[PDB]
Amino acid sequence: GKSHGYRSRTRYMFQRDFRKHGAVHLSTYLKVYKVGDIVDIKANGSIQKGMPHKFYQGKTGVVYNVTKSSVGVIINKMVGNRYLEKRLNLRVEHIKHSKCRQEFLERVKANAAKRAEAKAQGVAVQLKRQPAQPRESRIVSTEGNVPQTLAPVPYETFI
Amino acid sequence: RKVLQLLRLTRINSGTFVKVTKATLELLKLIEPYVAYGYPSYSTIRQLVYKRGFGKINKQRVPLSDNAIIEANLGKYGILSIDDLIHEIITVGPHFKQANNFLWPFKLSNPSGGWGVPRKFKHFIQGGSFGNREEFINKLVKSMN
Amino acid sequence: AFQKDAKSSAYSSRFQTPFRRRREGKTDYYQRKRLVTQHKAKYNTPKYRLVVRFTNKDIICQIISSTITGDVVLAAAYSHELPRYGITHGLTNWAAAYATGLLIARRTLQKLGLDETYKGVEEVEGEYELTEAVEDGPRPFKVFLDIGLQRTTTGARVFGALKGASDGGLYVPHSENRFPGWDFETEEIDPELLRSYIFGGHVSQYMEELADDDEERFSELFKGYLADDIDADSLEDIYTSAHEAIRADPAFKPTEKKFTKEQYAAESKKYRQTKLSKEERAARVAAKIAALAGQQ
Amino acid sequence: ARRPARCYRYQKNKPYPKSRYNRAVPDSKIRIYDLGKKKATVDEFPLCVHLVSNELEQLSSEALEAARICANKYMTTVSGRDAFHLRVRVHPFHVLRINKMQQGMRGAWGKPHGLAARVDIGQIIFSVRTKDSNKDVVVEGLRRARYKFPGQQKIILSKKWGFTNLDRPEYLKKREAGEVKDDGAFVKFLSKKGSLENNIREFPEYFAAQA
Amino acid sequence: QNPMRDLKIEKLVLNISVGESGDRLTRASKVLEQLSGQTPVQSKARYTVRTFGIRRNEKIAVHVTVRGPKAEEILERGLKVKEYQLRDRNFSATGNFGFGIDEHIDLGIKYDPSIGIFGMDFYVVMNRPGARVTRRKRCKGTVGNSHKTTKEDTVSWFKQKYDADVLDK
RNA sequence: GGUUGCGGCCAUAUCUACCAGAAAGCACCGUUUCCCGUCCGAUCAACUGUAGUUAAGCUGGUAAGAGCCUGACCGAGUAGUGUAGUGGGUGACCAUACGCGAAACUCAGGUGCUGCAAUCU
RNA sequence: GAGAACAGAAAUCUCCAGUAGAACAAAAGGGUAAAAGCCCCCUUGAUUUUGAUUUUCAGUGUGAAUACAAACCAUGAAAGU
RNA sequence: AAGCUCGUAUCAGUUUUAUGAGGUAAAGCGAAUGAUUAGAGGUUCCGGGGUCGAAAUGACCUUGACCUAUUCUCAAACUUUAAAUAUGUAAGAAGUCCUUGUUACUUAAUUGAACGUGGACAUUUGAAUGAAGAGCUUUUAGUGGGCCAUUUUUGGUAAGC
Ligand SMILES: [Mg+2]
Ligand SMILES: [Mg+2]
Ligand SMILES: [Mg+2]
Ligand SMILES: [Mg+2]
Ligand SMILES: [Mg+2]
Ligand SMILES: [Mg+2]
Ligand SMILES: [Mg+2]
Ligand SMILES: [Mg+2]
Ligand SMILES: [Mg+2]
Ligand SMILES: [Mg+2]
Ligand SMILES: [Mg+2]
Ligand SMILES: [Mg+2]
Ligand SMILES: [Mg+2]
Ligand SMILES: [Mg+2]
Ligand SMILES: [Mg+2]
Ligand SMILES: [Mg+2]
Ligand SMILES: [Mg+2]
Ligand SMILES: [Mg+2]
Ligand SMILES: [Mg+2]
Ligand SMILES: [Mg+2]
Ligand SMILES: [Mg+2]
Ligand SMILES: [Mg+2]
Ligand SMILES: [Mg+2]
Ligand SMILES: [Mg+2]
Ligand SMILES: [Mg+2]
Ligand SMILES: [Mg+2]
Ligand SMILES: [Mg+2]
Ligand SMILES: [Mg+2]
Ligand SMILES: [Mg+2]
Ligand SMILES: [Mg+2]
Ligand SMILES: [Mg+2]
Ligand SMILES: [Mg+2]
Ligand SMILES: [Mg+2]
Ligand SMILES: [Mg+2]
Ligand SMILES: [Mg+2]
Ligand SMILES: [Mg+2]
Ligand SMILES: [Mg+2]
Ligand SMILES: [Mg+2]
Ligand SMILES: [Mg+2]
Ligand SMILES: [Mg+2]
Ligand SMILES: [Mg+2]
Ligand SMILES: [Mg+2]
Ligand SMILES: [Mg+2]
Ligand SMILES: [Mg+2]
Ligand SMILES: [Mg+2]
Ligand SMILES: [Mg+2]
Ligand SMILES: [Mg+2]
Ligand SMILES: [Mg+2]
Ligand SMILES: [Mg+2]
Ligand SMILES: [Mg+2]
Ligand SMILES: [Mg+2]
Ligand SMILES: [Mg+2]
Repeated sequence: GKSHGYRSRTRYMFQRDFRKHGAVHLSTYLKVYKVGDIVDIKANGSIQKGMPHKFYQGKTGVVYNVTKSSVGVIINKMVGNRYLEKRLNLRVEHIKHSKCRQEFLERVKANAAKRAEAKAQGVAVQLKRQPAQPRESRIVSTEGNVPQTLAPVPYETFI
Repeated sequence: RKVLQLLRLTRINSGTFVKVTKATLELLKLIEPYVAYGYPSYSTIRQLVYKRGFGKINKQRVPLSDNAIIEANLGKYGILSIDDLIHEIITVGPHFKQANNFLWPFKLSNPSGGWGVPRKFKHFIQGGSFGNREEFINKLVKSMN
Repeated sequence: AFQKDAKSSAYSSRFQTPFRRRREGKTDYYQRKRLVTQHKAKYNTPKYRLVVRFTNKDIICQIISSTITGDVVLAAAYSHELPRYGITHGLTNWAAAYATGLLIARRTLQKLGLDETYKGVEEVEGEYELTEAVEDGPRPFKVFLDIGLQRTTTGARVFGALKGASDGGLYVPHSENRFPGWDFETEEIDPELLRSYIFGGHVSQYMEELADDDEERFSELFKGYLADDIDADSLEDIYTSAHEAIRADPAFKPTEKKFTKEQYAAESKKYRQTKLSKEERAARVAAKIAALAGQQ
Repeated sequence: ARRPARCYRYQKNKPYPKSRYNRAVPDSKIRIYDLGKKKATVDEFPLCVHLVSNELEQLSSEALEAARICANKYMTTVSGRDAFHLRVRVHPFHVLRINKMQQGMRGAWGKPHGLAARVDIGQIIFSVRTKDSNKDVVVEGLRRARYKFPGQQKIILSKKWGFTNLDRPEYLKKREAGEVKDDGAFVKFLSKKGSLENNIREFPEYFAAQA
Repeated sequence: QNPMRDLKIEKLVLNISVGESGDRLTRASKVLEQLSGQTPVQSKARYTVRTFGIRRNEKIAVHVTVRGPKAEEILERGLKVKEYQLRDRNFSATGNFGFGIDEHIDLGIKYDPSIGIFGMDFYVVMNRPGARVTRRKRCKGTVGNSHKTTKEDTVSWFKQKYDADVLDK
């Protein structure tokens, strides 16, 4: 009958990446994690100890604990009509710092900048992001560019 | 269905103005099968507002019909008249979001001439009624307002 | 290669090349992983290795740390520095190993401040001992032997360099059983012997034993010991004074140099052969189709 | 005991090949796919005409085999057995099951029953190469073969030289150049890629400019 | 060129393939001992054969590898038995060469019926200086073609010193 | 710029075949008293740096080279796909509308970058 | 692949090539090359205390597992494990 | 059902932007595994026949196996590549930055780590659209045979299966 063990269904997902088998490069270990850091989770098939269950593959939580060889990561998983909290004990080989926030951080340090560069000049702040705006008018020229007239084309068979 | 709520279109034939950006353009894309839209002229923004225009005031929905009703609520942002309203809309002003949310969804009747087509629920481009029908939106709305 | 050997499109295609320093047969990553990684809750704390390596007769001691950009030398010391301190010959032997490590320990443990506190055993009677933590004071400078690809044999000289660092002040955790004069069949070291190596007693006794058994060889090698009139007996004072010299002033003198870096870059690029341009190669082909196909 | 082909016409299943998972399956009823003068050089047989599917369906091993014979027979008695080269372009790799028959519908997974090729729209079933001076004879061969097949297929004269991928003038340009050279029944082309040395080894008759 | 791509013998490996363990073997071993000075190594069968009368891991044969002048004294000594003629086979494509002799008595060595008479395989493997590249622990590399040992190079090597003949075609 | 020790990214670093390498280094290389390991001082250990060598290692350069990396309105807006219709067709299937959009192919261009420390005509 | 007396398709000896095409009790799938495979050396962490966590879930139990804390040990020159 | 604590607060079966995860569709097979049509060129002291032979580790045909570069065709339990739709996190006052206390943890180290005291910048304070508000607590009914349509889809020749 059925089978639903711990790593069931995980054939290609804990698989190793073409031409990227073997030792993990050492930088994975020189990385340093602190509480509150946002990490992404992705299992390394080659490292069997301290492995995220498949449900947490592709997921992004927050460090809540730092240990000799691991970080504890809290993920909110939603079961029923609701979320519950899960703490995960993960080895550093299955975690990486998330760029999911670099944009923000980039944007804040920049936003504090042009706020000073403004304020202490005589304002004209204007630092919220706006959506792609429609195109303004424009005049397209012809000099060196007269329109070439195209028609549809007859059926044919190449074979 | 969610999107039709977010654009405040939750009853057939009702209409609302939408400022165009990538982030609303995609909203429109999601609901082409259920709507008819296009670029409204001055004429038709004007008569939408004069005839069938109502404000949201402690909810309620209050006929315009006097300019003090506007200044009372929109006046904070400039805008102290019914033509001031219209002007904020058509020019997509700096304060379009409040100007436009203030307006209760318009409640049009069915077109008078009719729909012009035997089946509504294909795209305009295929001889139906739905989707961006561009500046032909006015002919329609005017027959519904 | 032979024709039934050599390789395919497919073989080469799917080939996974190893890390460069494995293809080079220089880095054992399985050990580096374990030498370098730190307790994740000791955060940005470096984990310094004492790297000892033996070239065909130069001895290298660098105290190294790790960075994902690349490693980092805190200090370094080469046994070829030993002429500065009174060691002119036998620079790859066991006592050159001890001495160099002594230099490396002093040198850094100086420039770190722990110079005056934490001297190590000034004596040296080859008693077994790590440098203990001084009562209410800075903990000592802790360090881990990166042997590299050395084989651990009980007697090897890599562990001699270890002795000199752990004799000089460094904290470098270690057991006795690979020092010469450890007994195989009784868990017990003879410091008689280990003191002998530290001061070069095996090379000395070899010299005195070659004096009156065979002067053919005694001159072939041990040549320089003639030319400078160092006969056996004095080989201790040689290294004994070397020890003092080192402790007295270890602060690393670099070379006088002559010729700028720019200059070394001159005469070397004279021998650095240069890549070709496609234009150029295009014409080496056209030329070839003119030649080998143009029917002589 | 063979069920009517009507029962397996449509491509209702996912490919059931013969495999370690399958294992006990009947041999294909069609077993040769190249008849006529296959040995013949590329130059010998310029004209190419195809039998091409107009349906997404399945063709039986038996209807390939039987059709194969129909075309081959006509082709050879009217125009000669060395006078052409027929190539069946379609191998029946998909196994068909059957619930032979106590039990009822309870546990109903069939045994293999026979084989079929899965065919696309515009998918070539038969390909044939001759001398232009044989067109009619061959097209008749394919025309009669149709009658052996479920679903619309339609004969098409190729623009290509034989079983080659180049069209007639383009094949000629390349050849009446120098860059082509006979192989078995197919052909090799000089590429500007790779060693220069053993590229002139091969193709000596290039590297003049002309002839 | 040639400065010190000499052709030194890498090592000599004598092999006695007995079909069996026990007494007969331990005597074949004695032969390689007193002949090599070194103390010889035993080899276990890799699988059972039953028509060779051998079981997996039986101890089926002994052999010994000898290097340095010692090897020359023996190569020479069997080369004698083999009357200084070998064959164009005999030499491997990778350089080395070997031969056998029935009866070990033909190279010094008395008889004594406590030992018997044994056959012996001689296998000479050749190389040049800088061999250690392939064999050492760190920076393990591979010798360049301009330095690898070939067949021709070894036959002519062999043909010169010893002054022995090669034969066949 | 060379080189060495320790490295990071881990083929533009690999592979096949040739040729070139000053100076230093590295290397090969000599030895068997001592610690130490072997059937074998080949490996591994020690001693010399003396007796020898660029031959190999190493580094670089050549090749309409194999591989690999990058690019492109090359293929292709193709295959596939979300959404729509009381669209076509007996069916199998297939067009159209508002969107998203490959892979192979083909052509061009490349063939390690770089961190710390010591050293070098 | 090419080499060596008896010796053959298969015995034991040597060299070359070799991305794993082997092996790791067992089903299969992941994983692994100075190893996770093969040879050897030393051993009992297959131990002691009581919590947290993941899968299955009601976020009960059981099974199995993960990362720590407090011990006592093992091995290794050591980082460690 | 009863409410309770609050109120523009916080809220979202939606979009946008930024950053992940995935091996389906397609594709591929002169790329690995596995299948499969055809020739062409090689290689034998080495599967067998066979003419010459006293034999040959002989020569010559021959058919096989292998190898080379090619050729037609395929995969739910094959694959380098790799969509669309779905899917994790983030878009600030619980924020950013400065000065420098606490400890038995941790560092070679007043080094770090965690928690802080003091100070500097207000709503264009950090995308969109919406919000008849948001949050929270108790208790209890009925139900626990389901069926149908488009699309995906398994078994079956098929079914109003
Ligand atoms: Mg199952
Ligand atoms: Mg375990
Ligand atoms: Mg709106
Ligand atoms: Mg009217
Ligand atoms: Mg009317
Ligand atoms: Mg009228
Ligand atoms: Mg109608
Ligand atoms: Mg009206
Ligand atoms: Mg091959
Ligand atoms: Mg190719
Ligand atoms: Mg590898
Ligand atoms: Mg190790
Ligand atoms: Mg279908
Ligand atoms: Mg089915
Ligand atoms: Mg039945
Ligand atoms: Mg019944
Ligand atoms: Mg069954
Ligand atoms: Mg297909
Ligand atoms: Mg038909
Ligand atoms: Mg030379
Ligand atoms: Mg026997
Ligand atoms: Mg030199
Ligand atoms: Mg000895
Ligand atoms: Mg030696
Ligand atoms: Mg050694
Ligand atoms: Mg050279
Ligand atoms: Mg090297
Ligand atoms: Mg190339
Ligand atoms: Mg199509
Ligand atoms: Mg579609
Ligand atoms: Mg509908
Ligand atoms: Mg339809
Ligand atoms: Mg397994
Ligand atoms: Mg290792
Ligand atoms: Mg147990
Ligand atoms: Mg539990
Ligand atoms: Mg229970
Ligand atoms: Mg539980
Ligand atoms: Mg279980
Ligand atoms: Mg799957
Ligand atoms: Mg498919
Ligand atoms: Mg593909
Ligand atoms: Mg394949
Ligand atoms: Mg093709
Ligand atoms: Mg698939
Ligand atoms: Mg989403
Ligand atoms: Mg609002
Ligand atoms: Mg409200
Ligand atoms: Mg209830
Ligand atoms: Mg209930
Ligand atoms: Mg109930
Ligand atoms: Mg419905």
